[PDB]
Amino acid sequence: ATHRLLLLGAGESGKSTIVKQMRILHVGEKATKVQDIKNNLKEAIETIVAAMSNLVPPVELANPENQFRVDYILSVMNVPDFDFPPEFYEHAKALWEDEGVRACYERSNEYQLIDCAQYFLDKIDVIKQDDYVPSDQDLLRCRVLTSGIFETKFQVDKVNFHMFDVGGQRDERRKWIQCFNDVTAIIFVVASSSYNMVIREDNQTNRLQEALNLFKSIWNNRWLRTISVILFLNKQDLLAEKVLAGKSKIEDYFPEFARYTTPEDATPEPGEDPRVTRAKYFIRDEFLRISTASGDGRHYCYPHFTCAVDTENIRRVFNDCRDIIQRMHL
Amino acid sequence: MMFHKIYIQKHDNVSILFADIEGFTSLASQCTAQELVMTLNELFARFDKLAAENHCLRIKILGDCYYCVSGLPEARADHAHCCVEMGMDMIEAISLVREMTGVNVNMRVGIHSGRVHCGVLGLRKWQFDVWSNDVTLANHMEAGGKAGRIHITKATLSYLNGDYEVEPGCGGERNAYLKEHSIETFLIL
Amino acid sequence: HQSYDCVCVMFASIPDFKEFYTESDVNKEGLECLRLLNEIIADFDDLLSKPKFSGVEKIKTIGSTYMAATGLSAIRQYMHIGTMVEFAYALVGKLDAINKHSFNDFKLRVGINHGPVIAGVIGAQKPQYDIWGNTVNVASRMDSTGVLDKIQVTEETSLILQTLGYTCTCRGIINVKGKGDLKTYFVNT
Ligand SMILES: CNc1ccccc1C(=O)O[C@H]1[C@@H](O)[C@H](n2cnc3c(=O)[nH]c(N)nc32)O[C@@H]1COP(=O)(O)OP(=O)(O)OP(=O)(O)O
Ligand SMILES: Nc1nc2c(ncn2[C@@H]2O[C@H](COP(=O)(O)OP(=O)(O)OP(O)(O)=S)[C@@H](O)[C@H]2O)c(=O)[nH]1
Ligand SMILES: C=C[C@@]1(C)CC(=O)[C@]2(O)[C@@]3(C)[C@@H](O)CCC(C)(C)[C@@H]3[C@H](O)[C@H](OC(C)=O)[C@@]2(C)O1
Ligand SMILES: [Cl-]
Ligand SMILES: [Mg+2]
Ligand SMILES: [Mg+2]
Ligand SMILES: [Mg+2]
Repeated sequence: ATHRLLLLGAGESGKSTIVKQMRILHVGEKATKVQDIKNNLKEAIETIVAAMSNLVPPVELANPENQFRVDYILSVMNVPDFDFPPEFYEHAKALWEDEGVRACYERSNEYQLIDCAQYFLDKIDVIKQDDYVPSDQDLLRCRVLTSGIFETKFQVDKVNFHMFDVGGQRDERRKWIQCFNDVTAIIFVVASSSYNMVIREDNQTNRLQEALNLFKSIWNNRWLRTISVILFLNKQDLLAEKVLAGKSKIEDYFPEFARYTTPEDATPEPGEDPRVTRAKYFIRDEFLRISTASGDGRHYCYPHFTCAVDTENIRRVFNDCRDIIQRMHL
Repeated sequence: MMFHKIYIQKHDNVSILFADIEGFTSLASQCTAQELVMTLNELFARFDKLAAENHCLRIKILGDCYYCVSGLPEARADHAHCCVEMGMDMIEAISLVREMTGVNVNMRVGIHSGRVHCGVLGLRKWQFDVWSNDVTLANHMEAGGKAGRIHITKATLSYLNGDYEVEPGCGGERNAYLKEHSIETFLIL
Repeated sequence: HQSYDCVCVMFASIPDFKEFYTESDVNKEGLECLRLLNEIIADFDDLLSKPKFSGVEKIKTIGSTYMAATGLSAIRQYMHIGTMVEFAYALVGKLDAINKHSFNDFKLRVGINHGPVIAGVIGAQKPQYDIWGNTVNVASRMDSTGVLDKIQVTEETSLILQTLGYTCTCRGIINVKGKGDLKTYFVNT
């Protein structure tokens, strides 16, 4: 019995990343994706340095000397085919070392910056090697935008799945419909940590709010009134840090959070700060109100607190899904 | 249940033909509004006959644009010659009536061979039609053809098994679409 | 087949569709696309069964272009002309309704006109109903050159609409092959 799962969600929600786990989990080409990793590393650093001066208030380096390295990273910013000369990794690391550069990093929400930022930047020493071979984690972390639809076909216990990845961006959403007809279920992805950020499309719409109106649009769709949604609340890790860090309070982006009190059926993971528990379930219920409004029991919504980069968490949740697909006879 | 049931179906290996009363308005400016409608109906009446003979299938009539296709309803591996023949008939046919019309007219045929998607759309006033990029190319072929000649694709030629004398259609220079997609075109002799 | 003296013909096309159409293995070779279009064409027909449009006749569908006509149910006298505009809006309301659920931005383009036509059938094989008349040729040309989300009306059509509570704007001159150059207008909203 073959299925067709369509992953939907806004941009950088983590769709592409989940399909990766499916290959990691149920399916030497790396030599090609090394490039993409160095490009991330480059965009990451040049984005941070670029925001340094534009932010309000501006961010000044702790090293006046590093001002020359700043000029470098910029002079090469727009550069077509970068050779990644051995110097790059030096000035780059030097800047990542700079306290002001990081100061600016802790405000990366005030500008568009990829997620693998800190991850990759913390390993310039490794990526620069000519013998550098990406680990499985460096692929789950690599970031490439998706344009169009691509179908991954894997198998589990002699059961077929046909994974569908589409562009989370807006101009991409128009291609979604081409997969709407005859689909087992929908895997809706949400950037649970991106509550204090805005989308790349217009730099104003809250990434989370966008993910909400998008979910509302799918749930209340005239062609998905019976198709069940498996809500994947992703980036829990990035979320928890933000919650504990406490630099940007949630009830300042979503005021309704102030009046929110942690659930009853709440099953917090082993050793989990109540503050986090409270936060993550907030975000989940926010989505549940959308799915509770309509639907009329013709289709249901099964949330999950997932972490696409963790092949361990994805292996787990993908099973709680495979169960639903069988248990519900979908 | 979710989407309306669609009455379509993919059909590979088929030849598509389009025709046009070249300079229709050039004659539409001398014949009574009715004489044109009779002439037009006269013409296609004969066409449809020719059509059923040559194993073709009239799909729809759009003013001076007539287009059928072979390979349907039941898949005939001979879908190549059928349209070529059809094109042949439509050529002489229009010439016979070109007399009764008492005016200068000629057909511009275009033929391409590929796969389609046929059926009906919406839910009211149904009319059998066809859809595919191949269907578009065939139309554009007709558009970029020559009076009295039958324009075809290299795809349509690979189905004629060297049974027809052809020459360079150079459609790339007559129609933009052919140019854009660099489509080798030829003309039956 | 008879001929009328005042029939209101309308053309509503979706220019943005030819591009939307894709033939990839993902979309079953352009099936899923035609599926969406089928929804659209169907959503449009669900208007013909409404009381206020009980006088509209869906003549056919050319590509992604809807062809209707009002005033064929006869032997103000020009009120069926305003209903064709009431219908044009109708299609829009529905074309953008679809955009909500498809994450698209399809825009409709209209070309309305009115005058003498020649209703009737054509084709020996499977006779199909269609109206002719120069009036139809201009209506189509009033669309191919129209502007998205704008209805294009001719002078007299412009006039009749004003005497019906409509405000208009002059698009400028436009070349209608066969009739030369003609001054057109955009209906205001
Ligand atoms: C004075 N004109 C007429 C008098 C009585 C009946 C029809 C006409 C008339 O102007 O017919 C035109 C369209 O209404 C009419 N037509 C087009 N599509 C349709 C269609 O879908 N339905 C109907 N009924 N008529 C259509 O056919 C004609 C062809 O015009 P095209 O713009 O299609 O140019 P062309 O096909 O390349 O010929 P051309 O002059 O280079 O050579
Ligand atoms: N830290 C962390 N990073 C994650 C997590 N899930 C995804 N990412 C990172 O987020 C970035 C964007 O992920 P991606 O899967 O490309 O989004 P997408 O939905 O596929 O977006 P698109 O490709 O349609 S525009 C990647 O760099 C990936 O490594 C998570 O749970 N934690
Ligand atoms: C509907 C989609 C699409 C892309 C598919 C297609 O093969 C067509 O329907 C044909 C070629 C095809 O159906 C044969 C008839 C006709 C009238 C020639 C159509 C139009 O040119 C369509 O374009 C327009 C302008 O609607 C076109 C090109 O549009
Ligand atoms: Cl998101
Ligand atoms: Mg993606
Ligand atoms: Mg012609
Ligand atoms: Mg024509």
